[PDB]
Amino acid sequence: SRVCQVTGKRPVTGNNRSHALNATKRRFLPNLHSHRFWVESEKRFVTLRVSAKGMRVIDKKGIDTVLAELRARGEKY
Amino acid sequence: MQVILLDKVANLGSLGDQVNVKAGYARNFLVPQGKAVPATKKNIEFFEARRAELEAKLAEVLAAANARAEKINALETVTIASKAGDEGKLFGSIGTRDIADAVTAAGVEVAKSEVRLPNGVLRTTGEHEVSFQVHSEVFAKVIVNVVAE
RNA sequence: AGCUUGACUGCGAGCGUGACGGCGCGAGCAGGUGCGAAAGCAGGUCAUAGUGAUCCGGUGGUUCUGAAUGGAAGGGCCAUC
RNA sequence: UUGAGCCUUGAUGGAAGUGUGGACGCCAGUCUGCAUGGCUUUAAUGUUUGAUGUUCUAACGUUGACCCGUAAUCCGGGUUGCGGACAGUGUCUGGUGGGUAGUUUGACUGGGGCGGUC
RNA sequence: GUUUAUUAAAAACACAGCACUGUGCAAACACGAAAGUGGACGUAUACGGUGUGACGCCUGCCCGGUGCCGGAAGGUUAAU
RNA sequence: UUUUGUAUAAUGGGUCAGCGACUUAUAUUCUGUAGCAAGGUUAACCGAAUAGGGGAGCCGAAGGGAAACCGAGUCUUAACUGGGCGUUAAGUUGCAGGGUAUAGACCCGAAACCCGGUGAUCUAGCCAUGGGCAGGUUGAAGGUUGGGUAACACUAACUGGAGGACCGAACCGACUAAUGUUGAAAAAUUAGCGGAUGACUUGUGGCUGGGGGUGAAAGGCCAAUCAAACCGGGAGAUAGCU
RNA sequence: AGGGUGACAGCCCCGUACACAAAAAUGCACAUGCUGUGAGCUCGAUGAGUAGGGCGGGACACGUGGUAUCCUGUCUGAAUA
RNA sequence: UAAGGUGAUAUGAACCGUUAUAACCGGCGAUUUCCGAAUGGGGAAACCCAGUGUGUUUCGACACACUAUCAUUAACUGAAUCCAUAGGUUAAUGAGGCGAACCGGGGGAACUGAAACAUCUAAGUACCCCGAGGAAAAGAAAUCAACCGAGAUUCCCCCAG
Ligand SMILES: [Mg+2]
Ligand SMILES: [Mg+2]
Ligand SMILES: [Mg+2]
Ligand SMILES: [Mg+2]
Ligand SMILES: [Mg+2]
Ligand SMILES: [Mg+2]
Ligand SMILES: [Mg+2]
Ligand SMILES: [Mg+2]
Ligand SMILES: [Mg+2]
Ligand SMILES: [Mg+2]
Ligand SMILES: [Mg+2]
Ligand SMILES: [Mg+2]
Ligand SMILES: [Mg+2]
Ligand SMILES: [Mg+2]
Ligand SMILES: [Mg+2]
Ligand SMILES: [Mg+2]
Ligand SMILES: [Mg+2]
Ligand SMILES: [Mg+2]
Ligand SMILES: [Mg+2]
Ligand SMILES: [Mg+2]
Ligand SMILES: [Mg+2]
Ligand SMILES: [Mg+2]
Ligand SMILES: [Mg+2]
Ligand SMILES: [Mg+2]
Ligand SMILES: [Mg+2]
Repeated sequence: SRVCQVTGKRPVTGNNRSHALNATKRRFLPNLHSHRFWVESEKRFVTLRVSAKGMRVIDKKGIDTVLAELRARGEKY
Repeated sequence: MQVILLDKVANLGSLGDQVNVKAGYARNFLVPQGKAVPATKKNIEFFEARRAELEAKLAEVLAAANARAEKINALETVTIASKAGDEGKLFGSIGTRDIADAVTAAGVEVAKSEVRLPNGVLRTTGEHEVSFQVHSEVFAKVIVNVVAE
């Protein structure tokens, strides 16, 4: 499931629109990446499948907090 | 990604300075490997409460015994001396424990030769006021009375 | 050949000719103009082909409009592409 | 290494003699430094800012080897080796693209087409 | 040898042989939004594509057009 | 019925009985009709429920101008001798009808497009595992021994047992004719015919699914149909045609 | 009201209007108990990878228009009564 | 509740009843083979085969119960790596499937209309998919209005084709 573990970001649907303005169904889908993060709080590499942005979020909120969610949401990690 | 520093660190480092580095270097090396930390604002005081409770706190906590020479601003009782010689002139020197002899009962008792004047120590009158090692900054003032016997 | 810009602007009794969109002829009125001593003539060319609706859009003019109010954008109106 | 800015120490805006590289030097100068002797036209650094190149490793790749979960040709964790900010993927973008898709491809006409016409 | 099972069995398809062209292996190619998998437990004396079509004697000229291959000057040229 | 025209040798109907096509909803206009009339009328809702309440609102009594605006006038233009559109005729709300609009809009009828399912019990190709090929010929390589060479070469007997090899039943196919063609049979029977140790043939089970498969390639085959299967749905597709 | 009864029934039968009924299990109301549960005052605090923005699409009756408002795949990114 | 009864085609038989345990109706219980989510493993549904506990003056054997997966919790265990995570057994709870419509969300056609057709339409329809309730969803203003004011959401009639 192309789904960002931290932001929820899943793929969406849209049209293409040519010059002719012709609709063709299509997908935008997240820039995911699954990165190995260090925790220190757990002496371990928890390795989430994140979207950049998802990344930028960790970079702000902090991993202990992002992993705080998920834990609190049900998710594995 | 600004982040504040822990250890030194090449082209930015400074044990706590305010850097602004590329995000990767940080979340890929600097942090998670102990060396820096997100400048989480919570922190810019957490690591600025030091730049004040220290560089302006413990740099003032030093000043509590000014010059160390406080009420000793009127010299000290001359118990004995520091010696003499050359039938009129001077001859003898200060053993690695012989500048106390006179001021030998004032402050706290010690016995070491933290020499300050790397000269042949001038041999004349007697009483002199240089400085001696009282600390890495301040000084002190007393005199030296000889002994006639 | 001389002088010229009537190849004018607003209108228009009344007719033609079209299923219609439209096209055409028109004396006369007002303003203002050219030629003529004057009567007068001139709203292109002897007439009849020489063309392309609507939309969208451009450009000038014009406060007519203009979403709280004042402006402005955009819209209208006239001119033109 | 390199294009350009700023900060600077040397150029345009403790004497005289016995001595040296670079030079628009008004065409023939004098210099700019080299030894001594009782705000704007110029060179190097500290740098700030981009370009280019080496290498590094720490993202990331491993369809090499090993350890464990595990009597397992999956997976995951770990170790090690090779590689490496490349490759790849997301968004955006120019090109190619009958492979696929939706369609168009007029009327008159002594049948239709052709010709011709509108 | 194959073929239109039910109007065509052939001169059509296939064929061994030949050539051209792709592919250095996580191959190209192919099924598949992926994961996985065929190629292949193969590795250029192999594997795909295309055409020709045992064998004998042979296989000339043409690169303008179309297609394909290569080109680190310039002209033109997208997001930004 | 269709036609310029049909006894027409042009359509349709064997015959009877039953069924079988211009409807309904909401708007909207006109006529008829009824009420009230410079007015008419209420919607939802309330409700003492076909009453009554509710006048929100709708239409009409005023037009002109793109409009600001002016107003029985107004616009045109500086202004019109004028010109255009207006002032001079009552409306409105039910009820029935005639039209129109939106809906399947008078009834039946395509070939098709799209979605989601069911099918490799026929058939193509492949995978696994099993079975089958009477009888009769030809006689490769190799081997042995002789003769042969200086030695090889060569050569004769014999031995041997190859082959998408030959003839021919089983088995697999399907070239010709006749019969049949409301058949014995929705593709056969009969007499002849090709293959028949191979790229053979066959049983059981498996895999491939529809713009897909599979195809020694015919657009062949995919359950008596395939230039895109079958079932169900969109669906009363659309039908300026009959 | 309606139905049945050998043809059409107020008065034959079942019904009907009306008036009554549950040992049990349940529904809903309340009045209580149990477990909770928090109430009121004062003093605070007041929702950032967010709003906004570039790109691409999609929603708004509005088909990028002169196009505000909303959602977000991608890249970014404030103020703090 | 009762003087009649043992459902039907469908009689007949052998019976049960008549003042309260005939029958009939209703509340609460018991029983409820096998298959089916089907759940001990398997499987061509209604069949094959188990493991562990039990259990028999005939304790061979054969009857009875328990053993699916997943999630939260807990106890006990426990790698690479020594702590620790991972893993492992066990236990208690829960889920699972079915079924009308309405409802919220994920995805999303085409014929057709435009008298061809591509923007546009059909239509966010059909259809697939997930989730839930008696309803759902929405909801108490960073909403409107317009210099006066209003004061959440939902639904109806108007505004207005
Ligand atoms: Mg095509
Ligand atoms: Mg024609
Ligand atoms: Mg043959
Ligand atoms: Mg045939
Ligand atoms: Mg034949
Ligand atoms: Mg080949
Ligand atoms: Mg050929
Ligand atoms: Mg005829
Ligand atoms: Mg006749
Ligand atoms: Mg007839
Ligand atoms: Mg088979
Ligand atoms: Mg043979
Ligand atoms: Mg035969
Ligand atoms: Mg034969
Ligand atoms: Mg053909
Ligand atoms: Mg068939
Ligand atoms: Mg069908
Ligand atoms: Mg339809
Ligand atoms: Mg039909
Ligand atoms: Mg707030
Ligand atoms: Mg079972
Ligand atoms: Mg089972
Ligand atoms: Mg179409
Ligand atoms: Mg159409
Ligand atoms: Mg609710």
